[PDB]
Amino acid sequence: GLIVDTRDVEERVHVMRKTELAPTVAHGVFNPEFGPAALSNKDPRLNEGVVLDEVIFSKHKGDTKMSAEDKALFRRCAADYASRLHSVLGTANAPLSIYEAIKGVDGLDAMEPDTAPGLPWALQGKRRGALIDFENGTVGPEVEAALKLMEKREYKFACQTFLKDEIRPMEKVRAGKTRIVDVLPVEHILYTRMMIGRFCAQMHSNNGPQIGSAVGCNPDVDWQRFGTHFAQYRNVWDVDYSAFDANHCSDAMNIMFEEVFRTEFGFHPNAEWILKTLVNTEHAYENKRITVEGGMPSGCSATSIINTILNNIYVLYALRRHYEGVELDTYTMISYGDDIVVASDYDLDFEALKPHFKSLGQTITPADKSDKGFVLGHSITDVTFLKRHFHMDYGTGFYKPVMASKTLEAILSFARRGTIQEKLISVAGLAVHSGPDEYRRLFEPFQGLFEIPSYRSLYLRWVNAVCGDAAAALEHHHH
Repeated sequence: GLIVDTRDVEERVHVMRKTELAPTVAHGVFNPEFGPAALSNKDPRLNEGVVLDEVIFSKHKGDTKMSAEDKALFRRCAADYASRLHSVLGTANAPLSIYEAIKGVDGLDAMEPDTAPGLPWALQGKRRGALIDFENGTVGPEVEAALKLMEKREYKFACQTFLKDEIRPMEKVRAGKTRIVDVLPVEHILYTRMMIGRFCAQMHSNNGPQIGSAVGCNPDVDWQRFGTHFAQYRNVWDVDYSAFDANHCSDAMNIMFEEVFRTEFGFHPNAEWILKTLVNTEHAYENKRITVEGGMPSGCSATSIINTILNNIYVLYALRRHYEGVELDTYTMISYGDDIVVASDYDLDFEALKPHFKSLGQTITPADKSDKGFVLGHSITDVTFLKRHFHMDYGTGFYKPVMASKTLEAILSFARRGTIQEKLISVAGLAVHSGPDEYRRLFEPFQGLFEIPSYRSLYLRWVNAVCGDAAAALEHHHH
């Protein structure tokens, strides 16, 4: 995005905090090159010259204004992707009720009852529960008033810059590269969910290469589906972006919103409007208010869905800008936010696509980080997606999502106080795919102190999750 204005104000929105993360028993064993992100300028791990607010906004290095010809191309690509999308999903995209937006629906999780409420509620000392009844799914007079402003397109707001309390590579930590969550007002998240929540639910339920989206997928179940699909193609590429969310130009955002969320596809006219409020945003950090044009606010309502949609359009756009006769069946892909896997039987020159992605303000590089750059001949078993490899399970012959052991070691080395038992059960689900020996090694430091699921139990759970018929078939014959 482009920072167009920075000003100081009287009201201080508090940003600096103390980490809730602490080292676990595993930290001493694995000694990972990872640690909690700096949540304060006084953090002694920070490098000399690091000003935390300046580093977090350093990703905003302009809003790429596309040429008239390129915007016309982009719109055709957005409309072509939207056509595919709504053909698969249907047009049942009318607003959710207030109750449904709060409580959720099939394919859409309920709103968080006690997360940050955003501004100006944070300054007034009001929590989310003071504004919204999450049990009964009703809203108070303050939220009611705000919803009316959104109905009339008169609503204005500021984003609250929240430092993301998480583990990062130490090189990133010391450089002050703490990631942020742009906390929008709870009523804005509510209205966004009202306007596009039904669409988001359908996106989740129909995830796959046909719509090019892995949002709402279950890697345990879906790696078999994704792996078998991409295995059919001659070439497979996995692509890395740099600051994907920040570098979405206003042209691309506006055109996408205009073509995907049309009233003719069942949306209320304010679906486009509420999404367009994300383009030019004011961000509050302490006494500073920073106005940014372009870029997607990070960690907001439908951020993954929006980023995924743009990713699909970008690929179609880039290929059509370089080659003639490119259509949606020229290639296949699946995306989750900035993460992407692309495949084709054509020997597509992804190195040649670099300048075409640059015309969108995006910088693409191979995930392998090899010399020269992108190359042909790679397969599904070479790529990473959602930090997971596509490996073949010897026992079943199904694909399974395998995470790198260093990633798992880093995850296990830290935890929020009072959440370790819950985290270990969750991480055990990730680690089972590494095999019995690696599974045992990873959880050895926790044995005795916590309940660790048996490898056997999680393996059997997974076999049924991937293929119930296979699980049933294994019981046909007497041992």
